[PDB]
Amino acid sequence: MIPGKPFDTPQLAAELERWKLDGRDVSLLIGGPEGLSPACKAAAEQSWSLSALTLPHPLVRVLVAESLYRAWSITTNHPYHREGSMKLQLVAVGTKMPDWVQTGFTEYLRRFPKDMPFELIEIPAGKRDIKRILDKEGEQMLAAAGKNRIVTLD
Amino acid sequence: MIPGKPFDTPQLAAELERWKLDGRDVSLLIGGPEGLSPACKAAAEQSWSLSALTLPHPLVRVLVAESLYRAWSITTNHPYHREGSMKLQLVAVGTKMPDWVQTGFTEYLRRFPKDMPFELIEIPAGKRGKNADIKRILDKEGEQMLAAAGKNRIVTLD
Repeated sequence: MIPGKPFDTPQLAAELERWKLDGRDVSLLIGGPEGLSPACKAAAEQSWSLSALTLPHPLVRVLVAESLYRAWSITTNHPYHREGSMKLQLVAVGTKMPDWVQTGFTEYLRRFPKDMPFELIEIPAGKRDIKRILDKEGEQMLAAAGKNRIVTLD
Repeated sequence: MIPGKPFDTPQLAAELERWKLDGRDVSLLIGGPEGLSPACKAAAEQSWSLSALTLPHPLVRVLVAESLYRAWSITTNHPYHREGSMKLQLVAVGTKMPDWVQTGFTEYLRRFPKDMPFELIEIPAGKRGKNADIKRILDKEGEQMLAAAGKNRIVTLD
């Protein structure tokens, strides 16, 4: 049971107004993956929680393209399968990505090995009729996938 | 119950290898925040879950810095409470940025307005290997964060 709710931007702004009114300098401390030392927690005037922070949805396709690149890059070829070689297609609604990643993602993709049979395809995101939006996004996703094996990530 | 476990990289590699041995092309579909159309779900051979993809730790300070910026921008236009103003420090263990986001986080920081009394202080992260007394690494990091904080009011986030 937590004595507080996740901050709004206006609620956070109101918290900042209280700090400005007070006027004393403020330090907000964030540790590594394992959190903070005892000494940090003991010295705090206020202990806040990052447990409601989530992955922004535009980064889902970024994390997934990285996962796929990392996994492909340790697969071993099959010098016995004259297959129609398998091609992998990431089809994602292209919700707008933060500034700090939007262009790094593009250069990150362009550094994928040429030998990697991967393409990323980004569907225009509908302008938010939720149901007709999803039908139209799905129409294009299915056009791209064609006769492929379809895996959804929901 | 979910009939699968979050992939790590060797497990996803084995999955990709199974697709290679099968040979048919594969499409992986990711909707927007509202998800996927019924036609898409009806057509899926498998339906996978993104519910375990978490915020990478290095982006925590990025999202906190962004929140503070967006919150600060809507505080009182510029009528400040005094000519001895509150300064805010974001003191954060600087774990290494993912490759796709690499430089970007520093240009975003540069684009902050000069009149926003916000400053990011990155504390060097301990080497987190197999050995690694994670208690010691935490004590040292914590020591450096406390030194940066000085006599400020200290707000922790964990």
